Amino acid sequence: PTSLTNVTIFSPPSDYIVPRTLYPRNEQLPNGDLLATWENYSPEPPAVYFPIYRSKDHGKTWNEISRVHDTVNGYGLRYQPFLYSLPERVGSFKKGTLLLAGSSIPTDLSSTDIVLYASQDDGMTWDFVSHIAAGGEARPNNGLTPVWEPFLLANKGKLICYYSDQRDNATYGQTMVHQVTNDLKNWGPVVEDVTYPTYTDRPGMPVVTKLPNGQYFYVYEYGSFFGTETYSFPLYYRLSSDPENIASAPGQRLVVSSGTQPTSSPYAVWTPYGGENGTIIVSSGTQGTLFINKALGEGEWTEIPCPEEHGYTRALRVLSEDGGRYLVVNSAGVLLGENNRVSVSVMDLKEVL
Ligand SMILES: OC[C@@H]1O[C@@H](OC[C@@H]2O[C@@H](O)[C@H](O)[C@H]2O)[C@H](O)[C@H]1O
Repeated sequence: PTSLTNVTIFSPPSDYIVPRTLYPRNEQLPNGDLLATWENYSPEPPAVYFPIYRSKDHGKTWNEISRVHDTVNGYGLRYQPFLYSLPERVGSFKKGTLLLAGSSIPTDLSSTDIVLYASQDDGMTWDFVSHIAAGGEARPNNGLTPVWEPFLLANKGKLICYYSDQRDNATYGQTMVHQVTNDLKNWGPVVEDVTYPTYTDRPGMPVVTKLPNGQYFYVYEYGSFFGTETYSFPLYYRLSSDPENIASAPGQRLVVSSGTQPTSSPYAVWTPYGGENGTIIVSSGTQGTLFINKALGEGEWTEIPCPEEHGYTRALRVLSEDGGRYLVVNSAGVLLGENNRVSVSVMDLKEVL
């Protein structure tokens, strides 16, 4: 791999509906290949789908290889995809099964349904596996009951899906929860992970990375007034050595040594590079810079430059090559953006950390 800046993965046609693209996610397969997807706002009919683009040259070039269509509901695979190569067998699904979770939503935004698709051929073909969780109207307004934003993580022969939940609307504006499965087909009950006692609080957008000492770093945006007249979405994290037990961990506000106060739509990864504990690397949806921590989340975070533009839920990935040396930074644009595109940069962590 090499450093790359602002490589275009996909530039949408003008006749796509603003924002055209949004919500980048990616995966690196064990052979090193990179896959990228996003919310793809094509005119309907036919129903929207999640495109799957591949790079076999470490991000220099990209080609579409498949599309994940809404074969289960016919509504459209519309919001909040997530790619995940199983690192171990789960039930009848071998290590290396490639999963996509994402939300099936009709054009009228009347419902949400986080569904799970699987590919056994590295993303060439897909089959529906199960519904994870379904809810109400796909708008982020209090009183509504949607589900949103799946994040997948396997541990001990199980798959965990973390997501944002508005269904407990009598008590919370939004929470974050998870469900667990040992077979990809049958899901256990909803477990509340992050709840707050002020109704107008809206924690959201969970992303997890495992640290080398066995702790899990669970990052989220914490929407709140914090007792003022102004709402904000500062980044918070929780630390737990049990990835199914988040509720018992107190939230910790991410503090940056420069004074930047990062907000919205976090992403977190970990590399062995940078020191004896490696480095946690965090993005927000508002800042173009990155935030790093060489002490497992202790102390304050260091803001560093980044050549990739800022974007909503900008996605990070530490590539495996050279023991975690290169970082993918992948944007699909901004909310309601008039000129969104899907792009990627690669940074050399040997130099930038
Ligand atoms: O991904 C498309 C995007 O989702 C909807 O917002 C959901 C909202 O986003 C986070 O801030 C919260 O966790 C969740 O409630 C938008 O309407 C749509 O553009």
